[PDB]
Amino acid sequence: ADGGKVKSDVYGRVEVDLVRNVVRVVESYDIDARMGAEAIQQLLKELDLEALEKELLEEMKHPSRARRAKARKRLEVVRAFLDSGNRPEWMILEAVPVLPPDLRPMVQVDGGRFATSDLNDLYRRLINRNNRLKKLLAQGAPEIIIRNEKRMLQEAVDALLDNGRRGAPVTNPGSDRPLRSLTDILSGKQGRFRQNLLGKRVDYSGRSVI
Amino acid sequence: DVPSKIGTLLDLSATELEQVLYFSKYIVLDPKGAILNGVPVEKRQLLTDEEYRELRYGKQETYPLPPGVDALVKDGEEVVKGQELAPGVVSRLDGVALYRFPRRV
Amino acid sequence: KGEDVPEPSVPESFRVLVKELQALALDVQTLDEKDNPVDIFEG
Amino acid sequence: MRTVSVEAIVEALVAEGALRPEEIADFVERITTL
Amino acid sequence: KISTSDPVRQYLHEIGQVPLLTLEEEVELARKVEEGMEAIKKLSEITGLDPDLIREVVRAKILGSARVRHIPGLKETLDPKTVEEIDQKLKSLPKEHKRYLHIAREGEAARQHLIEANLRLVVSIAKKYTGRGLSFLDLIQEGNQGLIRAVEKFEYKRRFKFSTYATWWIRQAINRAIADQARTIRIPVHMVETINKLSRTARQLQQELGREPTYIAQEPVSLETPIGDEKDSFYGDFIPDEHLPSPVDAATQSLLSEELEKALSKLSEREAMVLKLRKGLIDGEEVGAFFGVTRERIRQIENKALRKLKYHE
Amino acid sequence: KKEVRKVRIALASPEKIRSWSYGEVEKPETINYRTLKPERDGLFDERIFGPI
Repeated sequence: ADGGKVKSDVYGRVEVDLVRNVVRVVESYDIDARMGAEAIQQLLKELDLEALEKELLEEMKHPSRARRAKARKRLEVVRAFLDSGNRPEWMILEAVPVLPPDLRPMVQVDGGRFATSDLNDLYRRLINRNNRLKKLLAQGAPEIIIRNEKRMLQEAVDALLDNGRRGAPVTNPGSDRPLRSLTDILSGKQGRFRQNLLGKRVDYSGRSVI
Repeated sequence: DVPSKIGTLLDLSATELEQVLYFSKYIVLDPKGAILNGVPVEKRQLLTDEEYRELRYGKQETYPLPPGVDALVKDGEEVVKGQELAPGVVSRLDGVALYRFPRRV
Repeated sequence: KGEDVPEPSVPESFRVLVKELQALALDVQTLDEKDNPVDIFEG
Repeated sequence: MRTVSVEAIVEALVAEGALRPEEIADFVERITTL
Repeated sequence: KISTSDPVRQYLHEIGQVPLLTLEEEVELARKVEEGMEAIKKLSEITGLDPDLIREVVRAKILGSARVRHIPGLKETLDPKTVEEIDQKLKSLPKEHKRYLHIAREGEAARQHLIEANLRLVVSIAKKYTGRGLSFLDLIQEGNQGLIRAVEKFEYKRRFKFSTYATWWIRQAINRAIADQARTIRIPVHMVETINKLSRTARQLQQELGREPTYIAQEPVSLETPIGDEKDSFYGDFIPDEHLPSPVDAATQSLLSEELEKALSKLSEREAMVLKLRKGLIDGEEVGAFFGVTRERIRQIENKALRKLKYHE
Repeated sequence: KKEVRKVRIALASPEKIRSWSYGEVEKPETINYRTLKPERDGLFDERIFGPI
């Protein structure tokens, strides 16, 4: 204030008062407080797996029993990453791969009727959410709005990756039946792993009575 | 999944601290957050929007005045914990009173 | 033709299970006898 | 894009031995519209 | 937990901390916003910089710190290193010129306090679009895109308040997107309330007449659905194909389009284009085909045009 | 030409995820009813994925 005469002691944020010609300082500082997956991407980057192993080695043996159980179980995953695994920063996505089109197609059925792989509406939903997030940052970012949209974005990533883990997303108010996710196609009744073992139809074949 | 992969790697009981923060707007501190609360910097720890709003906005507060009463607006400089501001206007938040919108001058 | 039928090539189930896993962010590589990269998509 | 015709797919479903032309018929009938 | 009530107690909690006083608190914020409006413009003259550049450096310093780099005309710039160069070139402008800054800060920050308080409006606007083709959170966020897009434009000078000025823009971004992202195909802006209008005569004839009478719209069925005795089949499993190459498409339209413009230009452009673009550009009609002639001469010249176009004597 | 004796599953860096891909899905546009043909930069693009 005044160019050097006054200097605010306490930590806080600045208010400039134009009438009574004063400056207020309300309790705060840069509090680097984050929410959502953006926070956890950092917490994985900032991680010393070597140290966490050397650390976990000590909580393992030295604290008495009935406590080291969770330390062992926690040591397995750290020791798994340190081996021929990878860095955990990867465990959160900022790039979503799109499956090729012909594996989950769109077709034109009785002249004017279509059939749709549920993945395609799950992929559209995420293109929706991601694009609205972009435009909401350019057009001003009132936080609780940007946070709703990011929540919607995680919810639609969890959607096309794996439904039924958080309550399932439906197509319309008529076929209230979970959309088939990237997880459904790699397990279950037919899936990808099982169906090859389970047996397919066969061209050069026949029946008759014997 | 059945063993938390991130929740066992990162340090948070593996179950709720996650569910709480990824999906909602709840928060963990990262890095130095100097400011006060019932303790100093909580390097790794979580909090609500309630106590996060008391660390970003501060401790504002609103106290209504029926159209005609005014006790100590001239005390537009200072206030204590639980102070009288009008017949039926107490103020437990401890701070500095401040004129919002005048009527009579 | 009058030829013999050749097996693959690569099999359909194998290429699909790669890219279909690849739809989730899983890096699935194929390796040689010594650990070495093998492109299974025929150039 | 890509084309298809339901009449031939339905006959194939009927041949495949899944259910009787009754259930497949109810299916194509719900397929038609609501 | 379940995210139905969480956005509600997230809205209704700062809307409960700031339920705007309909005149004092509402008009105070809109002024500061316009206070910051012109103060940025006057700062654009003193410094020689883009106005929306300046508004955006203000936004970054108000929210503490963010990475939201986007500007019309400019897409990016060194954010955390240069915004403070901008803030210190502002520390050099004297007492006359820094008050524009002080007002520009208070104005854009009030812009957020304005919005954050008026979101319970959006809650009850999108509540009359429940079963329309978008989830209730897509609707509010399209509604929150409108109430933000209404803050660029509001003029407090004219005395009508913001509670009724923003209902229009909110209900304009909602009806923007329902016409877009509801079905798989990007549906016409038209067909929305053409499909919506038959659905409200169908329920005013089926109330009584009991009949289903005489005289480009349907809803997709998913690819995987257990057919039969609710068994393991998926419905894509019984679809064989019609053909792979899909010929007479590209080689046809290539002839088709070029041999059109040939005859299309060899007669009068006032003749051939009346139908080139009526039957071919947007819609259809011939009650208003006419750019200004009788409904009888357009039919006259239309038909007579094609005839000399069909065969030339 | 070379044999496939081993398969390994790892976690894919987003820098990888960008490598396997050919271009980005831009718009939530599948195909329009007027022309049964891929829309502007949609889920069924031909530049991105290949010719139907």
